[PDB]
Amino acid sequence: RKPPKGMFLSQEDVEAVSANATAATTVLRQLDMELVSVKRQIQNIKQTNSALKEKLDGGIEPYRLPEVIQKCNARWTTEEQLLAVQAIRKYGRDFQAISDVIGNKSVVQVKNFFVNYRRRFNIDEVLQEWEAE
Amino acid sequence: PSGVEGAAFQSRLPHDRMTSQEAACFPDIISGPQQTQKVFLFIRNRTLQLWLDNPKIQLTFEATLQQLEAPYNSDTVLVHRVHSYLERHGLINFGIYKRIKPLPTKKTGKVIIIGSGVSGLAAARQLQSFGMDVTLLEARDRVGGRVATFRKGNYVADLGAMVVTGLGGNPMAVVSKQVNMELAKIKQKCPLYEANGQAVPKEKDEMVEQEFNRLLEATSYLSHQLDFNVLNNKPVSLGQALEVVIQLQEKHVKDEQIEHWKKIVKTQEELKELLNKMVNLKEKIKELHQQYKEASEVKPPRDITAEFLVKSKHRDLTALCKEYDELAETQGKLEEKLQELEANPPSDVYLSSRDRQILDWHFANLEFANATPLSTLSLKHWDQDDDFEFTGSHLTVRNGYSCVPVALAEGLDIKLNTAVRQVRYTASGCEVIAVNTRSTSQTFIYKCDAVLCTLPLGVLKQQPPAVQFVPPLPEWKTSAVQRMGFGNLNKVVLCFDRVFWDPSVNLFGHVGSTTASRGELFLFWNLYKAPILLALVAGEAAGIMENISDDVIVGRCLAILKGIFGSSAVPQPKETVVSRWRADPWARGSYSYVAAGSSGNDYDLMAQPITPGPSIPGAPQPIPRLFFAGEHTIRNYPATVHGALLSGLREAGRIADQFLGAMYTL
Amino acid sequence: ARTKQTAR
Ligand SMILES: Cc1cc2c(cc1C)N(C[C@H](O)[C@H](O)[C@H](O)COP(=O)(O)OP(=O)(O)OC[C@H]1O[C@@H](n3cnc4c(N)ncnc43)[C@H](O)[C@@H]1O)c1[nH]c(=O)[nH]c(=O)c1N2C=O
Repeated sequence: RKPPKGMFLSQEDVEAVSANATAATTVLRQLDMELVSVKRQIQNIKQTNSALKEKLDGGIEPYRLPEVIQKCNARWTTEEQLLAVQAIRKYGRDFQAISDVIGNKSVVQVKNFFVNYRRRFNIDEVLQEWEAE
Repeated sequence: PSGVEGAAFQSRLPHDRMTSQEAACFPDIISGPQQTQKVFLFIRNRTLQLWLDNPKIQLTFEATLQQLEAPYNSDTVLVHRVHSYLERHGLINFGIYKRIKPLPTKKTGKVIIIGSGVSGLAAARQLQSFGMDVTLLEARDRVGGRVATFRKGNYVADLGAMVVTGLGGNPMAVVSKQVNMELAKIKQKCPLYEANGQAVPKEKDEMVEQEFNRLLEATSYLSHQLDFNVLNNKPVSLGQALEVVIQLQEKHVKDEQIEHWKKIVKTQEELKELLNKMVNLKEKIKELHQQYKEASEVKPPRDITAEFLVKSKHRDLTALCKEYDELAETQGKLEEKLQELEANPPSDVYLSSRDRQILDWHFANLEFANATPLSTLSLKHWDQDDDFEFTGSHLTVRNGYSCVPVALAEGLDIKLNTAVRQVRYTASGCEVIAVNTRSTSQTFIYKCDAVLCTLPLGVLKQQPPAVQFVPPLPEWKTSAVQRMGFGNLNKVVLCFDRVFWDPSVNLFGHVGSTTASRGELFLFWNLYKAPILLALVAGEAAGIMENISDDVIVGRCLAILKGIFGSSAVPQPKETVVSRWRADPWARGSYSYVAAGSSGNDYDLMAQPITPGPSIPGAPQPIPRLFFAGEHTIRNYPATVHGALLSGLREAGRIADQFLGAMYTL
Repeated sequence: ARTKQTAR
């Protein structure tokens, strides 16, 4: 009611090996040449992927900068404010990056800062301009 | 089984059920109350048990009733009807056995039997047992037909059939008790040796057999579940179904490899695409870091746009640095998913040259079993009789299987060197014209009521006809004759004078250089007390080796032997005999098979007897005058010695019913 | 026909 385990005998295969005497040799040959094409194809990407692995030696270890270990403060120095307003113009609503630039303000009091100083610093005009890019 | 149920089984009979051929003799019982049937079955069954318990002496009606018990021994007519039914169809009182009631003074009827092959002698003894006049015409100068034993000095070896394929339900079991013949069990262990001369290792040996067994089953799947039985209007042979199975599996290996390698290119394209994002990330980092170093050069105290552009670049560069590490970590995972795939590739090939060379040997054996290349066996039917197998170990005869036919011939009328050459069967009787083989001029005429024909299917097949049938056999017969298969298989008997093989091993095989010679000397037997090795030539090798002189065949045999046993340990043989069954005029082949396009229902057509036309037009349709027995006429048991014997028993029953009358069907 | 030298 089912073939012995490991035997592969489906209707569709079997016509295709008996359409003519030659057919059985043919289908096997196509799989051989077809298998060879993948093997040729691999060793290109294996080579090309070996080229790119060399262009990436050293990694980026020379291009790294140390970590800013900076306790988050509460009050807003006038530079911290002015850093911010430029951050909004260059970043939009990406609060984390804006909270990185400033460094001692976390992401909530970024959000809070947009609230309280929205009129005072003419924010939305900045955002309008930031969207324009 | 034991008890009376064992007697039924040992007679190839269901104990709990009543056979087609009991129904025809006992229609009153078949349509009767289910209780009378059971009566009958026990009334029967019991009787066979008494016969089997002591088959060396006649089982008379009186004795049977005497040992039957109430309530069974009441309806004496039923016991008469049963004991007559059995005796007549040779389920009891057949074989040798001392006769309680010696034969009638006057015989009735006259039957000529063509061939004292085993079927021939079986009918003959039975017909003679039944008060008839029997004469056997044998073209050979010896009896036994395909049962041929070679005896020289103390050397003994069958060139013919040499195995008893199990005593469970074997009538030969009865004969063994009757004719004492030394039966030796055959230790099934068989080790193969390649042409190089070195034993195949057990791991490969077990690995190969299982594939062959699995492959066979596969064909069955094709035949019965996928209706693979026609192809370009022709019938599929087992050989065709084997190639297409092997082919589909080879294909599937290639299918697996393509899936595995495609998985590789799927990852390599992801990896190659991932690298591109990492170069183009690094160069973005390269560029920014410059801008940061440059922007950092403006020295504090700087105005806050310049201060933004220092801190601003630092977030961007770090931002791209955390990217590049996630990318070089996705790299990490995919760079090991790639050595996983290299670590676990699929199987190289379905089968290598060494494998197919051992799998040839398993096909050789199958060709030996069927005496024919597998390209001829019908896919659907080659194993139709593979259900009536006898149980038990297979066995050989240590004293020559020739003793059985010789025992049967005792007290029968046999004309040796008598080649029947024309059979004339008429409404009023038959005459058989036979000549003398020694001198062909001498001509003989034999007149008779019926003629029983145990001519091998090979002799029956021959063009031009070895034997003329006048009137000709009807098309329904002759066409059954062309459809069936008569195969070939030959043996070489190696007669040495030292014992140099593993004595504890009965049989061991040689593996062929090539598919085309897979049958060529592929297997040997140490069956005999004397130092005798015996070697088989089956499959396509069979018919070809008949064109080669003994000394060449013997030379090749020794070479295979030397390579396996050491070139010094293998003496010259003292006597050598090679068989040519296909060449043999009285056989024209070895035994039969179910050729592609035939069926077990040809074997039935072969048994149907021929009733000739009326002598004078308007005369009533007569008696059937010509009947047929022998290995190729019994459907459930062809190509064996027991099968031929049962057909003999069959016809003696059928003959007697037609000419002596059936007085057990009231 | 069928298969010899076995007890199946
Ligand atoms: C090499 C070999 C091995 C094995 C087996 C068989 C073989 C070959 N066979 C089959 C039987 O030999 C055969 O079916 C049976 O003998 C038929 O036995 P059968 O059905 O009687 O056929 P026959 O040839 O014995 O009877 C035909 C007779 O007819 C005679 N004859 C022919 N033409 C004639 C004419 N014109 N005039 C007069 N007489 C004529 C001929 O000489 C012969 O005596 C086995 N059987 C079994 O049980 N175990 C076995 O191991 C084996 N064996 C191996 O495996």
